[PDB]
Amino acid sequence: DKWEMERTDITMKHKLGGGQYGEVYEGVWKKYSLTVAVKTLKEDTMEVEEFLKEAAVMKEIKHPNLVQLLGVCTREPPFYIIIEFMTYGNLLDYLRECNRQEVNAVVLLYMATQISSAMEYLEKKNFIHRDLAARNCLVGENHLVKVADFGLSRLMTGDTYTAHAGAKFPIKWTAPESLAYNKFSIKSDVWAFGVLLWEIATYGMSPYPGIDLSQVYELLEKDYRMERPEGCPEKVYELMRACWQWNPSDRPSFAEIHQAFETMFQESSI
Ligand SMILES: CO[C@@H](C(=O)N1Cc2[nH]nc(NC(=O)c3ccc(N4CCN(C)CC4)cc3)c2C1)c1ccccc1
Ligand SMILES: [Mg+2]
Repeated sequence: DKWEMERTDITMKHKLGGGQYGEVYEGVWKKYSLTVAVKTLKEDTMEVEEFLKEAAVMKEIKHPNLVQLLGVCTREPPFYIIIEFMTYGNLLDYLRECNRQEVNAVVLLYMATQISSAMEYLEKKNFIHRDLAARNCLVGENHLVKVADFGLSRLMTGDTYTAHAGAKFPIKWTAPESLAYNKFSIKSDVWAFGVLLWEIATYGMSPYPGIDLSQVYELLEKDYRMERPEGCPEKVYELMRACWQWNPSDRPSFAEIHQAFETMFQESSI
C-alpha cells in the first residue's frame, strides 16, 4: 500500500503534547531532511480502530488547507501516522497569544476564507468533519491555517451520518440535531464553523461564557444564540447567525460561505 513506510526512516525529536490515543511527536523524516508530526498509538488501547480510521480518511482528501498526510507505519506496533509539521500549533492558543496589530481584522477574514475553502472542498466530496473548532485547526507561517484532527471525519453515503449509541460531543460546538439525535451532516459542520468564527472574532474566548453546559441545548431550542462579539463586522455576524439556524437546511452551504469570505477578504485588501 503506497502510504506505508519504514519506521526507521523517522527519528523522534520532541514530544508535542495534545494527543488523544498516544503521544504526538515532532520528528524528522531523515532522507528528506523534513520535520514532520508523528501521531502514535499507545500499544495498550483498544482504540486501534479509531486511530486507523483517521489514517484511512487522510488518504482520501487533499487540499492546501487540510493538514496533509505524509505516510503511515501500520504493519505492527507502535502505530504511526505521519503528517506535515505546522510550526505554530493550535489555532485557539494562537489567537489567545498573538499580537493583534499583526493578527488584525484583515487576518481574521483571511483565516475564515482558508477554513471555508477547506470545508467547501469537503462538502463537494460529500465528507463531514464533525470536530471543527479552533482547538482542532493548526497554524503555519503567515497566518496559514489548516483544518486538522480527522479522526471523526467520514465519507457519507447519503446526506446524513448518525453516530452510534453512547457517543458524546462537545456541547458548545455541536448542532442541536446532533446533540439531540446524533445526526450529522454537512450542515452540522456549518453550525460548528459558525462557532469557530465566534472563536476567531473573540481571539479564542470560550463560547457561551459562564453558561452551564447542561442548559445550552435548551437555550438553543428557545433561539438563544451568542451575541455579536466586540469589533465583529456586521456581515460576519450575519453569517455566524445563518450558520446557527435551527433547521439544518436553512444554514448556508460552505460554497456560499467561502464565496462571501472571499469577497470580504478582497475588499478589505484595499
Ligand atoms: C491531536 O492531533 C494533533 C495532530 O494531528 N497534529 C498534526 C500536526 N502537524 N503539526 C502539528 N503541530 C503541533 O503539534 C505543534 C504543537 C505545539 C507547537 N508549539 C507549541 C507552542 N508554540 C506556540 C509553538 C510550538 C508547535 C506545533 C501537529 C499536531 C493535533 C493537535 C492540535 C490540533 C489539531 C491536531
Ligand atoms: Mg483534538
